[PDB]
Amino acid sequence: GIQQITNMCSHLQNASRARLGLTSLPNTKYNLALALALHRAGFISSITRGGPHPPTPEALMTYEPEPVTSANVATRRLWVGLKYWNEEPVLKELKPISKPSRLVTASLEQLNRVARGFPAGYMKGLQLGECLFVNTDRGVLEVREAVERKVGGLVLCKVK
Amino acid sequence: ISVRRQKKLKIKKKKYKKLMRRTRNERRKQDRL
Amino acid sequence: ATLNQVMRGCRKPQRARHAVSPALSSIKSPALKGVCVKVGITRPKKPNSGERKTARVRLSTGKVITAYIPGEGHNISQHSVVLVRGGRAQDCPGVRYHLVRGALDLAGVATRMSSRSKYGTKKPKKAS
Amino acid sequence: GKGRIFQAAKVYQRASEAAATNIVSGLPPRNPPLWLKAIESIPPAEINTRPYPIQHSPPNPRARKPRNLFRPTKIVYPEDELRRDFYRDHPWELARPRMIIELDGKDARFLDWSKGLRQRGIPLSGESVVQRQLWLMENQGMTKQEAYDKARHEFYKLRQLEQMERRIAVEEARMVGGYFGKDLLTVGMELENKTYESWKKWATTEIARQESARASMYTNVVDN
RNA sequence: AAUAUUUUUGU
RNA sequence: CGCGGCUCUGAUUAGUGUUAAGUCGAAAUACGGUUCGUGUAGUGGAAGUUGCACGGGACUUAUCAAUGUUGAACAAUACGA
RNA sequence: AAGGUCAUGGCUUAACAAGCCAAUAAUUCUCUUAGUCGAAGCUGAAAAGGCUGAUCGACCACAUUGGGAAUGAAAAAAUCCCAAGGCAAAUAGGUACAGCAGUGAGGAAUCUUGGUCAAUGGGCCCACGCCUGAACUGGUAACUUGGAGGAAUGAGACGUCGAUUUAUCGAGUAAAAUUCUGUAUACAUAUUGAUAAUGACAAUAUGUACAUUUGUCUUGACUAAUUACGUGCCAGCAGUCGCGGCAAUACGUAAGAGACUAGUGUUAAUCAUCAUAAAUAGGUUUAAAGGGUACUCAGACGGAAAAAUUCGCCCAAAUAUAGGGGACAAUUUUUCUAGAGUUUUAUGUAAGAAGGUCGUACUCUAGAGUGGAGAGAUAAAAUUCUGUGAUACCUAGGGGACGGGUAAAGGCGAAGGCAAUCUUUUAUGUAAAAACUGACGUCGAAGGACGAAGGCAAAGGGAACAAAAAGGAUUAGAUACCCCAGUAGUCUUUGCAGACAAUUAUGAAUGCCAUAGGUUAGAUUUUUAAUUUAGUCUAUAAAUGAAAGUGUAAGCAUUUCACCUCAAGAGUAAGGCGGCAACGCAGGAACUGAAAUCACUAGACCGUUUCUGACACCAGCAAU
RNA sequence: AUAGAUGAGUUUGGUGAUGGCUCUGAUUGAACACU
Ligand SMILES: [K+]
Ligand SMILES: [K+]
Ligand SMILES: [K+]
Ligand SMILES: [K+]
Ligand SMILES: [K+]
Ligand SMILES: [K+]
Ligand SMILES: [K+]
Ligand SMILES: [K+]
Ligand SMILES: [Mg+2]
Ligand SMILES: [Mg+2]
Ligand SMILES: [Mg+2]
Ligand SMILES: [Mg+2]
Ligand SMILES: [Mg+2]
Ligand SMILES: [Mg+2]
Ligand SMILES: [Mg+2]
Ligand SMILES: [Mg+2]
Ligand SMILES: [Mg+2]
Ligand SMILES: [Mg+2]
Ligand SMILES: [Mg+2]
Ligand SMILES: [Mg+2]
Ligand SMILES: [Mg+2]
Ligand SMILES: [Mg+2]
Ligand SMILES: [Mg+2]
Ligand SMILES: [Mg+2]
Ligand SMILES: [Mg+2]
Ligand SMILES: [Mg+2]
Ligand SMILES: [Mg+2]
Ligand SMILES: [Mg+2]
Ligand SMILES: [Mg+2]
Ligand SMILES: [Mg+2]
Ligand SMILES: [Mg+2]
Ligand SMILES: [Mg+2]
Ligand SMILES: [Mg+2]
Ligand SMILES: [Mg+2]
Ligand SMILES: [Mg+2]
Ligand SMILES: [Mg+2]
Ligand SMILES: [Mg+2]
Ligand SMILES: [Mg+2]
Ligand SMILES: [Mg+2]
Ligand SMILES: [Mg+2]
Ligand SMILES: [Mg+2]
Ligand SMILES: [Mg+2]
Ligand SMILES: [Mg+2]
Ligand SMILES: [Mg+2]
Ligand SMILES: [Mg+2]
Ligand SMILES: [Mg+2]
Ligand SMILES: [Mg+2]
Ligand SMILES: [Mg+2]
Ligand SMILES: [Mg+2]
Ligand SMILES: [Mg+2]
Ligand SMILES: [Mg+2]
Ligand SMILES: [Mg+2]
Ligand SMILES: [Mg+2]
Ligand SMILES: [Mg+2]
Ligand SMILES: [Mg+2]
Ligand SMILES: [Mg+2]
Ligand SMILES: [Mg+2]
Ligand SMILES: [Mg+2]
Ligand SMILES: [Mg+2]
Ligand SMILES: [Mg+2]
Ligand SMILES: [Mg+2]
Ligand SMILES: [Mg+2]
Ligand SMILES: [Mg+2]
Ligand SMILES: [Mg+2]
Ligand SMILES: [Mg+2]
Ligand SMILES: [Mg+2]
Ligand SMILES: [Mg+2]
Repeated sequence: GIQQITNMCSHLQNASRARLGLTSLPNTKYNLALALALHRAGFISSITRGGPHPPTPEALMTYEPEPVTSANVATRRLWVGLKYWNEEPVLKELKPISKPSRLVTASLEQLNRVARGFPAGYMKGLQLGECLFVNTDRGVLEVREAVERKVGGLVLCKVK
Repeated sequence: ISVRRQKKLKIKKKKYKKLMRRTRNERRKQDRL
Repeated sequence: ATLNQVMRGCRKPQRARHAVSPALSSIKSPALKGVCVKVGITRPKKPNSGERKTARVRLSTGKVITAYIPGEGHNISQHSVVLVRGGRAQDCPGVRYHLVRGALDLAGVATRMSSRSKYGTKKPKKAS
Repeated sequence: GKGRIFQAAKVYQRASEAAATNIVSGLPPRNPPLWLKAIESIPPAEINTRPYPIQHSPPNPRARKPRNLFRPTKIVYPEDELRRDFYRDHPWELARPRMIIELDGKDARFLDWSKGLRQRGIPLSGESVVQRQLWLMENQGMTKQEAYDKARHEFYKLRQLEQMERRIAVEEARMVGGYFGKDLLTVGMELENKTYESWKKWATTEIARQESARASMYTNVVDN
């Protein structure tokens, strides 16, 4: 549920704050959705699921994970490659919005306003470098992707 | 709460505890216990 | 506070603050008329020193307030109908009102040349 | 926060901006520092980024929530188990001094362990037995014990000749008029004398000192 | 090592 | 007409606020000169003080009788502050 | 089952059944207050913004107060009937200005006892026409808004005024004077408001004519703007901080200066300021504020991979018919094992309870013990003990409660709390592997249970300690601190009671973040010594914080409960609830304020530690 | 509706916080004083 995305937002911050090369996340359908959005946005390096130990860094991309059946699903995990440039992390902040206590849904007319630095609803305008991820019917897109696809949905988190 | 301020509450609760004793019999005559 | 605690009514108004002139603030009136009950003198508190001219007044509503007499020299006494306005003597406890000097019975300072509007003094009409 | 903000990695980015424009608006920027162009194309390396360290041993596969994923692991070789077995069976082999100070690092270039225990550059010690054992055990397909016996007996035949040379070399020199200095046995005894004498001085001094304590226990100041 | 008299006030 | 509620008032009586210039002590802040506070139960003109358990917002404020070493001779073309 | 209805519905009726709604207030009751609403008015950058509920529109109610019916298509009346009081009236049987104007009263405060039905609307009428205090128009008020309210020239009247440097600094292009305009307004003319006709009253256009007031606040800082004299904590000023005690930029005068202007200030009020009740969007270690505890009903929140249903969510509105998209969401179904649980006697362990005991010391009795004058107390003493033989040293019988070492930064329970010992008895928790159930989970208002010491009630016990009461000292006084003695009480059993610095000054829980040095109970191993699980404790990194500091959290996030909204009054009053009582729970307002409050920094002080100087002291001599 | 988000004085020996109060802005079916 949304509780998993919240834990993922905090952990990715703590990992970047600790300047760690690799980071692990529980293998779930929801976490893989946001992870692909961060990777497609350019914040993380790669995503590969594996066991409790990280894959061989030399062959990260070439890593051939084994099938995920009920005999090992309890041990799988998503291994994310963090990014650091110019003595500063690329995923500094991952402030969430939709928490378990309240789910915030935004409309297309509002995302069009938030995409240009103007508040709308329980959100605030996006400034230089910021980024907003929205969970919609077409997957976990970015506010600028959802605005292009003309759809609204559930706001997940804001990335700086 | 500091100790200096706690002594302000200490004097208030004592003077009250001391007052309810003095007027205990008077409050018993009027059925105000 | 959690959203649930707010749903049950945890947000209550802040405790009210006392007004400088309750008799006027309570009924939303700018001024009231009262009969002077006593014209005496009040002493300021620790820092200030002197004899502040005050007047115990019984407003039309019924409240008995203590008003301050501004200016130098007054002509009011027992049973004087005077107009009371808001204000307060910052150094005199209980003196939470002022008296208009161009009021019904209270006269304005005749030897006032500056701020005559504050003391109800007509212009001297020297040339006129 | 006892630390300080160190910006040593951005000395170029900072110096490059301060030298782009002039403080006195309306004039061209003065020449930059002489070092700004030298390291123009030599950026710093990435620091403070914990990677997955090299695993010198198969990590525990049964662990579901493993810790210390960013901790350097211990370097263990197959020889470590052989060194412990040999030197434990030959404890006094450690008394034989061995130099661990390398000359040029090119010592493993002339080591061919198919010839024998005696190699070029390294002394005949418990390591040569280990390296010879590991070779036979791997190449010749011998067991740990079999290879150990073979490599261990070659070590003895070479050490025996070493002790026989010292005895004969001295005896041979005196048969032609060759005299030597003080052997180690004599020098060792002379040193014990100088130390034993110092202990005797300490014993007699303390012994006499204890007599005063024994007499001071009782009181005889009255001189009855 | 186990010792212990009293000693208020300051527009 | 009865009951209940509500407002005003009441001999007598209680608490508290304010007011530089009075009197009596010196409880706290230093080891405040009896460690101070919490609870509870007594007691004293007043602050206070006493028993019982509890807290540190007081003792981490801590700083050697292990008294501190001939740890392999000497001489050489070795060695040379 | 039947009737009724367009149709549906105990809507209606008959016979059976005992159900339906709610459990956290459905239902009912008391008190206080109010006409409701709208971008209608005001206000904010903004929030499902805030406030008001005038003028405008919609809705509700009322027409002196209270109690009522009929007529009619429809009560939708200032009607009608009845009662009471006020005015009037008497055998009468009217009136109630919250209809317009107006009068009195109240109040800080709000208008003409006009004209006309010409226009718009309405009622009556075949028609003409009659009636209209609605309405349209004139009047009063700076209450508000909008506009006018005068522009250009102006240097030698070689004058005047105030300062002072007689020439400096100003009044000052200011004035006078000259050249133009004809603004508000006045008057005339014309058109128009109206047309079938009707004009109460006025607007608009054009022509001609006239150049008409200053007032007020401020002047220490916030806050734009200065001196002089007088006054002397007096008189006074003040929105806040403050000013005034004899050379006051703050008071009162005079002059100058700053600003608004037919207005200007003041008082009152509202919004914003204020993230200052924070849904957006807060916070609770030391500053207001974590509940004593966690089992738990309701209630919020909570895995994996699929499917049905809703069509929630989105396109996406206008409160959108009917559809589309399927990530997420709600109910539900099938599987899964990472959460939470069960089994395999763990080890270890002062959780708890029952029945019993052990021992060191203390105390009591006896042995007409030994011994024969002191003992104990305190800084010193006194009260006190002892010749009726004490203290001291023994013997033999009892009697109560206590828990030495081990012992540690140790451990155990939800907390409170638990430390001699044996038997009996009881729930969690931790390690290692396997197996099993398959989201069964976390938090949790309320209720209930538990809850230290002290206390109340009843019966036991009573050695020791010790509130009270009492005495002896100290002291200026001494209830006190000290001392001689000493009752409740402490202990046992059965109840009440529920307050604590019930503390980690830090609620519980989940996910997550880099190291090191100790330590506790286990596990594994090449059991030497290193890995490792769950705890606890020091010192750090990133970070965080007001800082102190924390750093298995006071960090990054999340869930949920409790609690906080300046000080003081006050955790107080009143009513109520619980209790035998003591007291507990709950819980205001008036009066008075501009501050309360936290951490840190540097000093000073200490009947504070360790030092360093000095006839400071000791000693000696001399002197007063 | 895309220009709309602002501070100041005041606690302390002093610094940094916390937390009020007051001023700055707009307004009234307003009243009063001097005009
Ligand atoms: K301390
Ligand atoms: K759907
Ligand atoms: K005897
Ligand atoms: K435990
Ligand atoms: K005693
Ligand atoms: K109980
Ligand atoms: K540890
Ligand atoms: K009270
Ligand atoms: Mg507090
Ligand atoms: Mg004041
Ligand atoms: Mg003036
Ligand atoms: Mg003035
Ligand atoms: Mg003093
Ligand atoms: Mg009375
Ligand atoms: Mg004391
Ligand atoms: Mg004292
Ligand atoms: Mg003390
Ligand atoms: Mg105490
Ligand atoms: Mg006593
Ligand atoms: Mg202290
Ligand atoms: Mg009303
Ligand atoms: Mg009404
Ligand atoms: Mg009227
Ligand atoms: Mg009337
Ligand atoms: Mg009147
Ligand atoms: Mg008409
Ligand atoms: Mg008509
Ligand atoms: Mg007609
Ligand atoms: Mg004209
Ligand atoms: Mg007509
Ligand atoms: Mg200024
Ligand atoms: Mg001040
Ligand atoms: Mg002045
Ligand atoms: Mg005007
Ligand atoms: Mg607590
Ligand atoms: Mg409680
Ligand atoms: Mg409490
Ligand atoms: Mg659909
Ligand atoms: Mg299953
Ligand atoms: Mg299985
Ligand atoms: Mg499990
Ligand atoms: Mg056991
Ligand atoms: Mg005898
Ligand atoms: Mg016993
Ligand atoms: Mg405890
Ligand atoms: Mg013990
Ligand atoms: Mg629970
Ligand atoms: Mg409860
Ligand atoms: Mg008890
Ligand atoms: Mg008891
Ligand atoms: Mg009893
Ligand atoms: Mg006494
Ligand atoms: Mg007990
Ligand atoms: Mg306790
Ligand atoms: Mg709790
Ligand atoms: Mg412990
Ligand atoms: Mg620490
Ligand atoms: Mg924080
Ligand atoms: Mg309070
Ligand atoms: Mg309470
Ligand atoms: Mg009460
Ligand atoms: Mg200091
Ligand atoms: Mg001297
Ligand atoms: Mg002397
Ligand atoms: Mg003499
Ligand atoms: Mg201070
Ligand atoms: Mg603050």
